[PDB]
Amino acid sequence: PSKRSFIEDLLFN
Amino acid sequence: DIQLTQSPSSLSASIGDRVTITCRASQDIANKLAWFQQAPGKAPKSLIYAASRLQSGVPSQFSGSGSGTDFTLTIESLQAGDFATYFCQQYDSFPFTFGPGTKVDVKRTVAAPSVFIFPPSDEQLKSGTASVVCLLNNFYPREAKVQWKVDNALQSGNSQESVTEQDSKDSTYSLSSTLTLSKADYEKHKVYACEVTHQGLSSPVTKSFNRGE
Amino acid sequence: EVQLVESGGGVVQPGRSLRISCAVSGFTFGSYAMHWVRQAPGKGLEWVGVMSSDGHNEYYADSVKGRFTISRDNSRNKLYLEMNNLRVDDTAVFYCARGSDYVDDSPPLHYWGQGTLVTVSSASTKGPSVFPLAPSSKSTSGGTAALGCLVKDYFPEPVTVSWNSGALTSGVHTFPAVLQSSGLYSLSSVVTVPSSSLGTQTYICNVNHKPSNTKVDKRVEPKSC
Ligand SMILES: [Cl-]
Repeated sequence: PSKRSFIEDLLFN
Repeated sequence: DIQLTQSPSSLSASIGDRVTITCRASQDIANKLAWFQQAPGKAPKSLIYAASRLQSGVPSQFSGSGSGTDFTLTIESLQAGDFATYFCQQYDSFPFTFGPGTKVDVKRTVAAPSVFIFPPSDEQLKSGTASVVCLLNNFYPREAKVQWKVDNALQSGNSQESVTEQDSKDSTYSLSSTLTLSKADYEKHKVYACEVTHQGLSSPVTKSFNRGE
Repeated sequence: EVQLVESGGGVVQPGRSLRISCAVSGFTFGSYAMHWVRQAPGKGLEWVGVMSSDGHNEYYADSVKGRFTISRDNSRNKLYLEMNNLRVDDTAVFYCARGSDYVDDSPPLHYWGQGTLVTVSSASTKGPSVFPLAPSSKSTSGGTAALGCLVKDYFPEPVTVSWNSGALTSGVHTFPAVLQSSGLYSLSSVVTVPSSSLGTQTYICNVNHKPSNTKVDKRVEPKSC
């Protein structure tokens, strides 16, 4: 289940 | 949050024109700027992302430019499917936000509306209500002003209007406005008039009738 | 092929809560952040919010203020939006859209569903009254007369209008309905015809309101004024 939404994940960190 | 402003809010163009639409962000958003196209009743379509990257399946007369706060969508040679509404959208930071949209419609020569008025029907009057309808037929450009006057008193809050989509064959618009009163109020007054202002009219046009005529 | 399909829209009373859903195909749902966007009738696109691919994180438009909640189920691969304390101006089409993909350089909001319409109303299903818009000297220009029908006080949308059972299409304008303060819709349909035809030709508007099974065929008679 690899995380593909890098843009959103970066903003959530 | 980040406000996106677009300019112009609407414009008219012809097939083969070069069209430019701008988007301005209230904060620096680097290149994290997208452009969308939307046709009536359809989901929007992603055209551009990362300010200048054309999306797969999108014709390449579309191109985007800009970085930071000022962005431009250019349509190099306008084609029939490109008459639509365009939105910019930033994904630099949460919350994501959209611009208000820019509508591109088809340019044609100014055409004044033909103005018509319809009294209420006896059937509706028997039910206790009077609706009066004003029709502005086949005009261009879309901007038009309807004013309702009842014995020369301007009416507020008791009328509604809507406008058709631009006609595919003659590129005009039409508009319908309904003034609605109770039957008791309708019978207090004599003259019912619709007054129309439009670029194709050198002076506003009034259509009217007398109740009971 | 990427596909997203929203479900669950419809008419709902103000104050209630409504859960809409989004089902997907053509990609691994659990890999993506997921977004909702809304569009009120005649208005612009408005971002609602996002939930991270694992469900741990969410972010909302400034205006939501806790009133809408996004959830997801990475076993059935469904996205949800729960809208609470609904009010009349919540009426809007809601779109689900996929988050970004760094591998394919796909931005957030590349792929969208078709939308589902949420209509917030206290009104009850009612078929329209159909009133003539009679041709008269007040609706003539040159040698053409305008006439029509006023399709009034129905709920919910839509109605359809034809003229003379579809035989008459040239010069017809059927307008978008307006929502009256009563919560019922009102719509007009007009047609321009030769003034010389009014004495011999019958003009009938055929009105269909399928939510109420109303079918009305209203003959539009001329006036002498
Ligand atoms: Cl927004």
